[PDB]
Amino acid sequence: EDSMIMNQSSIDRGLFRSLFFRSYMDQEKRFGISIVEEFEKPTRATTLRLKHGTYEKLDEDGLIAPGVRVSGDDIIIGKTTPIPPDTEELGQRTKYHTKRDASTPLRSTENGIVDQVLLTTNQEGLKFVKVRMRTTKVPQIGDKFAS
Amino acid sequence: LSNDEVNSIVKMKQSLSSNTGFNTVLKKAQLQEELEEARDAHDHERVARIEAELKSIGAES
Amino acid sequence: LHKMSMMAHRVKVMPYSTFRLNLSVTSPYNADFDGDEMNLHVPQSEETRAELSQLCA
Amino acid sequence: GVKYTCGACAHNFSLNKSDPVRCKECGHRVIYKARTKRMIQFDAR
Amino acid sequence: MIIPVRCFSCGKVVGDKWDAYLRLLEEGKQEGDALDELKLKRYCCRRMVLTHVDLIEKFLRYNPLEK
Amino acid sequence: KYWYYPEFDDVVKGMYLRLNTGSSPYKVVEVLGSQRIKGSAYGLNSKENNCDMYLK
Amino acid sequence: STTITSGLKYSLATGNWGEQKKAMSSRAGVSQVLNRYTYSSTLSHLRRT
Amino acid sequence: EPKVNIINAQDDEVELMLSDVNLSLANSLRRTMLAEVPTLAIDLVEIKMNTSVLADEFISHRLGLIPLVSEDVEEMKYSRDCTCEDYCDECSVVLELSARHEGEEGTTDVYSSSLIKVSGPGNLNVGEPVRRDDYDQGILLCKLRNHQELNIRCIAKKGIAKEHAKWSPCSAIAFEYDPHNKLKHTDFWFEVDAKKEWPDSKYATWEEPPKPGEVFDYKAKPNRFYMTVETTGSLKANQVFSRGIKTLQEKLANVLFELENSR
Amino acid sequence: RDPTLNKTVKIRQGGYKGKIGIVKEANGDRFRVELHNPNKTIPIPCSF
Amino acid sequence: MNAPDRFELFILPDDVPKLKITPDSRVPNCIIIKFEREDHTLANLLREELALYPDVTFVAYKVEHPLFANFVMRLQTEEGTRPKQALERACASIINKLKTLDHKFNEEWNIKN
RNA sequence: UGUAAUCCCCUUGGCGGUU
Ligand SMILES: [Mg+2]
Ligand SMILES: [Zn+2]
Ligand SMILES: [Zn+2]
Ligand SMILES: [Zn+2]
Repeated sequence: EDSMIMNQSSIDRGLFRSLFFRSYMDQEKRFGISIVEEFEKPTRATTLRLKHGTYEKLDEDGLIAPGVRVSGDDIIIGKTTPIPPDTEELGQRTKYHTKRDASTPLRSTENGIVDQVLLTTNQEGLKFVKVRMRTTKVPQIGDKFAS
Repeated sequence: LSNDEVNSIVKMKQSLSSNTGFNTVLKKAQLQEELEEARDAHDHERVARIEAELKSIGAES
Repeated sequence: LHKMSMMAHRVKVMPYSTFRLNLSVTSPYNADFDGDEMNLHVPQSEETRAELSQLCA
Repeated sequence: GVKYTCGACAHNFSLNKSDPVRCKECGHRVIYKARTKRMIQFDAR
Repeated sequence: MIIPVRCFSCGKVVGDKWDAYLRLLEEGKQEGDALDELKLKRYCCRRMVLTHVDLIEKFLRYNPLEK
Repeated sequence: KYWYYPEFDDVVKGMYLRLNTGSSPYKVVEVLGSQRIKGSAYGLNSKENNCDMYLK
Repeated sequence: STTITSGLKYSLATGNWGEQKKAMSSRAGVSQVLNRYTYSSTLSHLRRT
Repeated sequence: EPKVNIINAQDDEVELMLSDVNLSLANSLRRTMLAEVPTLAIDLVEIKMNTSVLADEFISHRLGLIPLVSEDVEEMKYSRDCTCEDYCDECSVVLELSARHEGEEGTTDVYSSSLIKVSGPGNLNVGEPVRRDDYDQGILLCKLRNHQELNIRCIAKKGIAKEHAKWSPCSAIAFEYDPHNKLKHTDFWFEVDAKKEWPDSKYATWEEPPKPGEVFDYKAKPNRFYMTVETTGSLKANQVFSRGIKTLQEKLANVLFELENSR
Repeated sequence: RDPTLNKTVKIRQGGYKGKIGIVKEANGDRFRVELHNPNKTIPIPCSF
Repeated sequence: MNAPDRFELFILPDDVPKLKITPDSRVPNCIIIKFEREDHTLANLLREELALYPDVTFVAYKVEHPLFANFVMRLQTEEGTRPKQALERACASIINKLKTLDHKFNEEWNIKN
């Protein structure tokens, strides 16, 4: 019924093995005269409503570095947007939420190695990043082939 | 070395060298654009100079 | 298209990422293995499990 | 604090999250991050 | 992209015969004679060297990203 | 490695080094000073090693 | 200068061949994202009617 | 009762004829040589720098497929059976590769000869990548241009071809019996005449063709088997054959011990 | 508060000897470590 | 994603016995043997060795599924002989055959070296 | 004793896959 049998040893030797790249884009938006988004590693204290993933793979500038293995739901771009502060200045020792998280997580079903990170400026002069992820896909039961 | 010294040594190397690979492509492209502009203006005198300059700059390997 | 396109099977957990069928049931489903996909629905009650095992098997 | 590489001249430098995104010698607008210092291991399979 | 180390079907090492194959073809030998001279009998091995396309010579023409 | 240093001018002053006469018997010369010469860029070690420092 | 620039860019970006405020009743799908899955697919896409 | 007769012998391939054995024994021997003789192959790659145009895992896969000399692999232990924390010298071999291109013109080829053995078991002849001669450069691993460098450290472990095809010592084992089809084990497709449409086997001269008046013999069994063992160079042909026999013996002895200890 | 969470770790015993990973779950006595070599995550005892 | 580890083909878990024997009561003097982490290599060898013994009246094996590394063997001997003794005799006989084969190959290789 | 986090558009459009 249109199936086929493949040699496992040929697959081990590199038959029909391929390479997969996926790129992610993000940029800093401008909402007003001094309301800008920032690429940064958000902290559990100064930001609220964080993603359930892990932020420990981000660098100081909020961007992951190439060569780092990533898994699903990991944060590859760290971005925060400002929020008007609440009355928490009552008795909070500077530990009050002023920013909201807008980070970009890796897709839940995908994982791989960070291949190349690009940082530049858009037409408007704001920061603009692109992250490319690389993985290898080996043939297995269910993959589609054709003559 | 300090940051200022590094910048100065960069300016020394850049003012010394007549060439940087990528930027030679940009100059030749700009010269070609200027040449087509001169051609569209029927300026038979400027175009000769631009052609000579392009011939001198070119001949890559 | 017809009521034989939904039938209740018994689960067998296996490695790799594809549903596996005995080839005799590929006729009522009008299915072959060139890329077709099929849907699986899990009953969530004793009553529904009994209905599936006694009616749609 | 973190290294960067220019996209045209391949010149290494660093930024302090406040400098304009630009190569310091040639003025290219596109720069790339440098590879991580962690250990990278593969299964050779 | 670059000559595979092992033949897919059987597993003979063909990755060390690319340079010799090119040298033989340079001297005017036919492809069949060149493959025979390298002691590639089974056609499963012969297709590996015969149908290989060398793309790394095109990737290397791009300026390296670091220095 | 060190010609482009600002202090290299005084560092090289008075030094004794082996020199290729060319006209080859190697001999020693005394550095009376250095003088940068624009437009006299020369290959120092490789093709990319364009230098304009000169030693008197 | 924004009129022509925005009109051309919008029509080429979205594929709706017309003015932006007359998106309905305009011929859609004229402009498509180039298929770069393989070389033959790109060549086929560039010669499609 | 079993007999062995060698036709051709080389360091890399032996062509021999088995006789007075069952077909099952010969096939089990072939299967054991193909996928159950332990060898040594690179199993972990630590990439300290890779600025070449090839992906890191591309080069890792290529490295894993390079055959390494596995003569004394019996003395070596399996990685999972070594009580040492991390890897010691008695369960792993460490090779290191460092390649670089100097100058602003030309292309440098990275060969398997550049793999240098750093550490391994004492006085055991294992780990060195296989070379055809003293002047054979080996398997082409990568190519480099100016300012591209490859600096890796690889660890080789002992395993069998069941786990991954890179540990297989043999390439292809030709196997053949009954060239003249006296046993009628196959039925020959044909258009006009089956005798002149089918090429003769390469061992057809080693057996007398059946007589025209001969009747079918229903009491006969396959008795002589012709098989050629080709290796990748990690192990010699005789070593492959002997170690396949020894592996089969060990498997049967393990079964026997399990039976005797079951009671 | 599980100080070994999000820390690079190496496996010294079992079928994954000498593989670099990162600890993801640290409930207790059974650590979930993602492997850098393949794309998978495996449980492992703390002693390993 | 769901692909099992390759070492599970031959590495035996601690709680899984290598060799489980259960009697088959439908016919007299018959046992069912379940081999774990084995395949056609051992099974076919054992089956074709046992098929030649005059006191073994039924021997067969099957691999239930190619994706699981195990096989099950059915053995059934005469009244005098216990089946497990026949299995042990088969193992020892094949071991002796392999030993003499190795000796003869070594002799021939030394002669033709 | 310093104790770790839970949340996601919408509308159109195109291109595909299985029949
Ligand atoms: Mg179909
Ligand atoms: Zn630059
Ligand atoms: Zn082959
Ligand atoms: Zn050890």
